[PDB]
Amino acid sequence: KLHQCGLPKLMALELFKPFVMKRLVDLNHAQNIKSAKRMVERQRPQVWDVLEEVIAEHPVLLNRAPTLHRLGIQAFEPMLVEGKAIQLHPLVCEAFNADFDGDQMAVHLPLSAEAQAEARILMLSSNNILSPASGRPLAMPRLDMVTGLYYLTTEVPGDTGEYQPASGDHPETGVYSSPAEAIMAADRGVLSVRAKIKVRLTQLRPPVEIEAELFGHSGWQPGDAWMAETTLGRVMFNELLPLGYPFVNKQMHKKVQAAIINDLAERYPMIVVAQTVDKLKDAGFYWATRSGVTVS
Amino acid sequence: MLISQRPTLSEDVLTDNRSQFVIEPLEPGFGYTLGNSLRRTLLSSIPGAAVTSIRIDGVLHEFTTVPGVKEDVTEIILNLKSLVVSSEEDEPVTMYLRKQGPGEVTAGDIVPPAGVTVHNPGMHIATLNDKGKLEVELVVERGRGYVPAVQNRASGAEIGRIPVDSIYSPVLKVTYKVDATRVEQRTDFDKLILDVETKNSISPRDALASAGKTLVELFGLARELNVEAEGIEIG
Amino acid sequence: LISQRPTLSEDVLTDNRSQFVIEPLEPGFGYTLGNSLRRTLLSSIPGAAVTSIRIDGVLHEFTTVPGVKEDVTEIILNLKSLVVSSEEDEPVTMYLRKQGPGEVTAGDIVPPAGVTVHNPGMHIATLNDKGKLEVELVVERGRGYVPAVQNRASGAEIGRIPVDSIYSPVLKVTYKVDATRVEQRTDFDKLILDVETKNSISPRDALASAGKTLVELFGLARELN
Amino acid sequence: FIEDSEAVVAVDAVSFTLLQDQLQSVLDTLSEREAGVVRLRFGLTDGQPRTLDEIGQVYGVTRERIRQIESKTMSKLRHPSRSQVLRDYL
Amino acid sequence: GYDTPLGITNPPIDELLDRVSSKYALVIYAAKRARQINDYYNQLGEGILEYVGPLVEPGLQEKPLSIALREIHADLLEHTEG
Amino acid sequence: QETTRVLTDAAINCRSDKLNGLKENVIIGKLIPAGTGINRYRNIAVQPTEEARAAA
Amino acid sequence: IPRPVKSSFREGLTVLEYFINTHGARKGLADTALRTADSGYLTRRLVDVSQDVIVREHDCQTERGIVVELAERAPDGTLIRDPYIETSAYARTLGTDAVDEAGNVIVERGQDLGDPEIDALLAAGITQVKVRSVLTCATSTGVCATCYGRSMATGKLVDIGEAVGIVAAQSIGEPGTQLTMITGGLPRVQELFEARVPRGKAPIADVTGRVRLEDGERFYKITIVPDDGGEEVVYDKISKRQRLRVFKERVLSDGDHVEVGQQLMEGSADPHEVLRVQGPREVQIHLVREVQEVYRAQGVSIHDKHIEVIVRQMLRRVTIIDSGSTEFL
Amino acid sequence: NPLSGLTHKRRLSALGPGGLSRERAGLEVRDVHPSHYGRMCPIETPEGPNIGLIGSLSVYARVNPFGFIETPYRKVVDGVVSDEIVYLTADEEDRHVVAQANSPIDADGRFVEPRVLVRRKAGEVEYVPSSEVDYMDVSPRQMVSVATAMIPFLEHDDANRALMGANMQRQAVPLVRSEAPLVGTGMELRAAIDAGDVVVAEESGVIEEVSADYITVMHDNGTRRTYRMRKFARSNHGTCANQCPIVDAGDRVEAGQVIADGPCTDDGEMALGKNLLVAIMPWEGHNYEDAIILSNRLVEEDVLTSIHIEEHEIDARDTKLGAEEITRDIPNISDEVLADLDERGIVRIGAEVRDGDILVGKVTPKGETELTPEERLLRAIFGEKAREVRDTSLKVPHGESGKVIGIRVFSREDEDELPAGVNELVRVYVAQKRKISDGDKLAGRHGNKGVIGKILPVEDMPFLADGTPVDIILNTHGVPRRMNIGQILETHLGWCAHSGWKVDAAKGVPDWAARLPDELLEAQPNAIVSTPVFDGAQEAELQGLLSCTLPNRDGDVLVDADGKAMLFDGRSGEPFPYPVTVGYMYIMKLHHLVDDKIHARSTGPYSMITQQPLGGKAQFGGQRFGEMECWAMQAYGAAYTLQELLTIKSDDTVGRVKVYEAIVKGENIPEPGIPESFKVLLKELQSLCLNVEVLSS
Amino acid sequence: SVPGAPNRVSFAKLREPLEVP
RNA sequence: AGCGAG
Ligand SMILES: [Mg+2]
Ligand SMILES: [Zn+2]
Repeated sequence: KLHQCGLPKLMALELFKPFVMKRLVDLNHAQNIKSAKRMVERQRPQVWDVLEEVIAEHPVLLNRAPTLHRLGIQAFEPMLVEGKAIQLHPLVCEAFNADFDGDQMAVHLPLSAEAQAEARILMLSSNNILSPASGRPLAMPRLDMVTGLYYLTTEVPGDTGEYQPASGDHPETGVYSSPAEAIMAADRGVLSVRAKIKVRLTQLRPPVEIEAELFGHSGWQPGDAWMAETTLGRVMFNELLPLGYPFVNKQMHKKVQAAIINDLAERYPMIVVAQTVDKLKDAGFYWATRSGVTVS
Repeated sequence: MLISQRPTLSEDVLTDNRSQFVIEPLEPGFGYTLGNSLRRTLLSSIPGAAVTSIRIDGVLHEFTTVPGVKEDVTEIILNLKSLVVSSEEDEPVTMYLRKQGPGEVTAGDIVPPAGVTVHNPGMHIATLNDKGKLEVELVVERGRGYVPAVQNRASGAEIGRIPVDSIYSPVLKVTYKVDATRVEQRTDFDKLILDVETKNSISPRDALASAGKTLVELFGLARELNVEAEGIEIG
Repeated sequence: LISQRPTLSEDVLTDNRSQFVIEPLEPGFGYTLGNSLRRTLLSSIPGAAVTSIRIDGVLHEFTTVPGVKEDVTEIILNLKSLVVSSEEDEPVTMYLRKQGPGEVTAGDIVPPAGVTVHNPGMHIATLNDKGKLEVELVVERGRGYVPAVQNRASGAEIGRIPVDSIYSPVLKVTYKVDATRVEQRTDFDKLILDVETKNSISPRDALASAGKTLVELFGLARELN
Repeated sequence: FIEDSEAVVAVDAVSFTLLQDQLQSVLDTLSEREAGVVRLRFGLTDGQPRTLDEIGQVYGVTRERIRQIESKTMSKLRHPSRSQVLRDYL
Repeated sequence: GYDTPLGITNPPIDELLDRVSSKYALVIYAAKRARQINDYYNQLGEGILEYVGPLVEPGLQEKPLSIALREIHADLLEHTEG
Repeated sequence: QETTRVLTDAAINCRSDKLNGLKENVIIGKLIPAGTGINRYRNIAVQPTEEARAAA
Repeated sequence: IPRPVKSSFREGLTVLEYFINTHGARKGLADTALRTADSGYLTRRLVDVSQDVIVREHDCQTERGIVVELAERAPDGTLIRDPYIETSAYARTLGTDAVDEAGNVIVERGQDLGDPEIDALLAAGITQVKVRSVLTCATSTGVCATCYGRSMATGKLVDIGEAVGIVAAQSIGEPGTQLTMITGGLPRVQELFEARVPRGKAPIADVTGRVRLEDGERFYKITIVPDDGGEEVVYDKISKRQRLRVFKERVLSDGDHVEVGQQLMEGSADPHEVLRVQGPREVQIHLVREVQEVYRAQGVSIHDKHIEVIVRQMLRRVTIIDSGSTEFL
Repeated sequence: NPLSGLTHKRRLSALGPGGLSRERAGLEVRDVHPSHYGRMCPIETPEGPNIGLIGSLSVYARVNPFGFIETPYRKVVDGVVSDEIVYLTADEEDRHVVAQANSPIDADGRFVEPRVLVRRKAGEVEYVPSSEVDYMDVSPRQMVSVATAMIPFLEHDDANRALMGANMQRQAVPLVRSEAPLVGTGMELRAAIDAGDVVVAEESGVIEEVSADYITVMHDNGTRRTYRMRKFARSNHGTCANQCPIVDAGDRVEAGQVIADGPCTDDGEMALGKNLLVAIMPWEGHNYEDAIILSNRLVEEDVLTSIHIEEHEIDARDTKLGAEEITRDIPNISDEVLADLDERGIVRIGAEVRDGDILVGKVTPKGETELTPEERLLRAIFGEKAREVRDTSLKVPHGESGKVIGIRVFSREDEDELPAGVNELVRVYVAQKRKISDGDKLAGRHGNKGVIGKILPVEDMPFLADGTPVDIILNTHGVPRRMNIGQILETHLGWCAHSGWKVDAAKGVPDWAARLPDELLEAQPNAIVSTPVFDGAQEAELQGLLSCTLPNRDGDVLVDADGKAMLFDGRSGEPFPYPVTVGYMYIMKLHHLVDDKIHARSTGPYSMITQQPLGGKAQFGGQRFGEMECWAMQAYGAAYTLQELLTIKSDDTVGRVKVYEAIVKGENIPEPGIPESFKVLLKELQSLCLNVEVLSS
Repeated sequence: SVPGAPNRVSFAKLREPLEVP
């Protein structure tokens, strides 16, 4: 998650060993401080759970030289990982300008109460989304995730499961009663995720024009139902955004995603921004895997 | 070889029919193996019932609007298609929804024959207008899964009879998420989380139990091949 | 309703490769079931493999025996391709003695009761007039891949040469579902699981063991009720 | 590239602090006179060690009594009871 | 309209900022309260000192800073700026 | 920059540094007068609210 | 090279085409190293100059402010939004109340001037607005929260301890190493902040008059006879290589009425002359405009307030002409 | 590896004694000059702050007796190309209108077309005077070096990616096995032979007796010669230098024939990496931004694994108090950590040692000192003696492990040359078999580098319809913009080479195969092939060979003519909706392993004049917190963390032990003091006769 | 060229006059 | 000195 970073077991144990010695003396796994230091130096099997108990909600600053700007130092809540590598969140990559072709980075450990408070409040990676330079989001999805979301939300005319209003012989045979039915059809080889359809939506707020037409004044969307003439992929995407956000119904170019995240940060609290951004990342990776973009 | 960790299945309840089951700690990689199995099974194995066709009087050639109701054909279809119904019968059973007089036609205004129960007795199907009369004939079968609407091959069969997509499956939407617990002390075991949403026909937990049963059947065939063979046993 | 329960049938092609046809499934169940079976087979089928070897005239795997054309590490690699089936969980020890010129194969190894070498023709080393190869191998039962246990951890001398153990006796598993998909919507799925094991166990037994494990697990999802 | 090999290593420092603390506690366990004799024998109280004669003079007792009580003190403190609370420091 | 904030991002920082004038004020507020709570835990078994707390049921293994912040969230403290 | 020129001129002029910027405070290892180090946030007085003390 | 490389990378370059290609690639890889060095040095200088610019108060209540144009009136009559408005008017605080056709206030002083505000202003039909900027900040030590405006990162009004100088320096100096270096890239920004006399010292008029232009050999004379009628000044051996500027459509024509600042020759005008001619405000505008033009030419967006912080730090001293009687050389 | 050594030779550095220095070297010397063609590689060059100052001599280049670099050219006379190869220096080339290698010849020695491409004196490549061109290039690839000549499909790679591939071939570690690439070049064999790390028979003869340690060969005339292999030797960079024979006990071998392959050699031809089944799709965000996800097969079958040998040296010297002894009598340390140590001290061969274990038991004298009252009391209680000799034993440095190959002991008493004032010097060799793990750096030959983000189990690995799992998954987002499409070409060709092909020449040869060399119309499965640098497999020929890809085992072509295969999802089980570019890419394991990169510190050595602990993983080094990082912290407004860092974490020598005590005892971290470096500065300023005083107020 | 070498077949359409030095 | 990331 945007406020987390994997931290190798050996590196964390070495960084925190003043704390782990205390903790495994208090738990009575060691008799005194020197015995505890001996256990730490030999990495006894019992000093790993104590490590997991010490490392808890104790932020660590991550830095990548050069620090061309402020967001090149960011505090993460460290999680223990198996081997020798710091697992960085993909979204903070553009903030660090860090690609994974050997880009080492350094981890510092705030100690005092003020240092921990500053790392947790001022520098937390989920608190720093917008660039201080221009205010454009810096944690928004990029590369694989943008491709996944663009593939998911793009519409292709003439697709399987599309909507046809032909009459005289049969009904429109393209309309779905709920997104659950739409996804069930998607599981079958019937409805593509990129096919224009009309679906009955009852949990996603409609855009301003249709809301002002059908509701007008106080359209309370959590219960009300409306007809959305869109693709299923756009419905799935709009389910990632918060409840209050109206339906977008646009192919999600990089610019459109950036504008969405700008507007979300301006209107919604930054925790909502962080969670929405994380969900966008997950969906983007999944549908980038499903997009079938490849070179030959 | 006697798995050293026992999987445990618990559940959190979010709404009347909606839950989050969690199975943990699964061996290092059994999250997905059975997460996708349980998703595709819960959604298509649990025997359910659903309306498979409707007949709206006055809708025989043009399927655009009905006289005597506000909603058009599509909205009646969609409202009916979301009607939770349990049929303990064997073969298709028809149903009649007749209402004449200004007012709102709800599911409770239908007359269920013996063998079928409508567990959504308060949903809105339509609103009559201009002293109109709505006389709809439904056809309820029982199946499993989202069988898409079957086209009426016979031309003379019933030009009125509108084939409707059948959501037989009692579960509506399931999504699994395999997180990883205990990278080090366990070597990165995985826990799976099934978010289950089911219509009022059956509670989510019973859907999951029937799933478990039907999956036991298949892998029990596999086992039947050689009853006595080493297998990682939970004990 | 489908109104018919599924059935399985084996088609023995080779003594190792076989097609299991399971039909009729439910629309969409084919790929899911086949992949579940494949993931159980490829990862969680118990078996036996050599866990540690000890050559008499060697101290570690970074040396050479006099008279052999192969290093000790090359001997380890040649032994990695050895397929053996054991019948008792406890560690077993077999021996391989050869002297003088000749092609030291697996068939030279003398297996005790229960354990058997199913590729005697496999090459382990080649000797010359001045060579003598006496190596004792340890076989145990397990599942999946387990990294070579370190020497110090388990009480051991300075002669043991731990080898990585790959216990799973399955080579290649694929699956092809043949959906019917008729417009009258009486569709079903038929899964054809190709399974190819490495001569240690017939494909039938591997599929049965996978069935055992998966039944045990799904029994938990059933016991909630 | 050259390490100051005479800097407070910050681990032996805390080790020495805890050693002094636990030594003071275990000394407080035994009888008061015993504590006094061992203390003033090794100069723990103020860093000045003295022999039997001085402690005999200050307490107004012959040298031999101090020697005897010192022997008893060593024998007591060597007991496994008050040794596992002081090992891992040597 | 968030979902269960998990870990270091709990309680949400925005709804803490509602309790103060700026992020820096929150930083010092939480840090000083955390120092007070640690002093309490240390200098309490010995002769009873004055600094009080915690005011919220702490977790079984939960750091003093998190306790301080959970106190701030509940409007359980007061502060005056220089 | 230009340490020698700067120090020569400062020495000739008897220049006293009031230690008010960020670089000087960093150099002498004391809190920078910015962010959380300013005099209004640093000496915030923190104490339990009266109702909380009564409850506890 | 006019050869050119007439083949694709899928088709595969010939031997000579590959050799010709390698020149530019090696040149770029050396340029990137030297450029990262230069940009790091510039960032260091920018950080060091503006260490002492941090928010201290909440408000000056100063009336002084800066005018931002927003949309431009169309010749046929219409307001087209200014292209570079996101980095100029957004996230600023109004210093004076907005007036539409001498009517009521659409938005009064002390507003964040966000997207809805700009939308309302463009709807009303008003282009120039007075906002509060660090340049015209009355507080002596550092700046204040309101004049600085909204914090771009936090998205709200800046705090009372933010080190806006460091943020401005880093924001200006990070996009360097992506500025592909008259001087037009990182060297241009370097000589703009250093206030160095540019290589293309294109003189600008001193007093409104008629430009008596000549055509000379190895030089020109952009003479100007004023409308003050005072003492017409002439210009020196203005080199023939420097081409004439395009004054408003018509290029500078002999005997043409120019204003007080209209650049006569092509290229840049040294900031010092424009300062001496037009006071501090116009040199401020010139510096911000030139730096933002350099940063836009590559496609990088930096808010104007950071360049304004640096420019503010540059204009804080005065030359003494007369001591008076108080220890001032 | 052999290539790294070979290219360290043939290296022309423009800096050194009497040469340009990096700082004083301008920007015009680093560029490529038209005169470099054939005399110096324009591609192979360091990518750091040395680009252009260091280059590699081209393959055919030669050095004039006067020091200038000559290059061969075919003298073409009266429009008639010849064989006479004249070696021209740059000056002579400028005076001649030199043609290009791939100029079609009519087979009569004469150009079959007017308008033959040419170069002229000014280095300008332009239009051409037909006929009467005085010289012609000897062959393609004349301009590339040995390292760059081993990148197949070089012409399809941008100069940046080709440069990186050339510089990265020299970083590949020697694997245990080594496999010759399916797709290579003609430079593989010659590079391996001339590198000198591969044994070649000096004279013809019949192999008399071959074993894993030497080969005795009987020459044609009586005499016999024994080549002795170099088994598990350590190279300068810690890699393995194993040599094993590749000849039987009866084979007749001619002079100059390879008879024992080296570290990175397979059957005599260079082999730097392994051929891996690769998919070019994006996969779940684990191969994100040049990250690589590998199957677990590569760790199970042990195909990307390298033996690393590390040497530790310790010498007992002569000190004032006496001499240091090497024995198993280390003071105060128990009989457990003195277990493996031999009767004479140094650890035994084959004894597994983990970080912190003792290798050489050494004991240096201490001289009388002052035991504290507490320690004297404790010694009396626990009945011990000071021993008067300290320990300075050699121990496995932190983070290392492995067996112990061999011990080399030099001693004065046995009259072995040693420095003055040292009695013994013992070196212990510790070998570890490193397995590929996340954080390790991998790369192909086309600059497609990347660290390993994840190692998936084989079961959740995309597998072809046949059931074969893919070994590696690269990202499609890195190909189009880095302009190294060559890798994709290689991939396709690799797959073809792996499968084998048969061009259906039923009615003549297909028009796209008319110019194919004979005998390439049919290739058996797993057939090694070569595509020389700038003459190779044209795209049309590759399309054709991809169409005919004779089936794997049954009648089933897993790769359509487009080169993309329909893959099954390992986890979900459904097929991916669209085909995926699958093939065989030859990828190398670069020597940037995470085991050497990981480092951590909580407390350790502190520098001499100042505190601010020593830097470097070699020591117990703290990570530099520079001025840019401190500015970033100031911008954040976090004053307390910055003060903490720059005072108690780094320099303040009193608040340091205090913070350690506070952390270990659960107390609050204390107030920080004055950093020691500031007082050092004050003393430096005062010693410059500058009266600096810190006025209280 | 080299007496005993793997038979690596080439896609080379141009004969080389000079052997690599 | 060679070398890695930007
Ligand atoms: Mg990089
Ligand atoms: Zn102000």
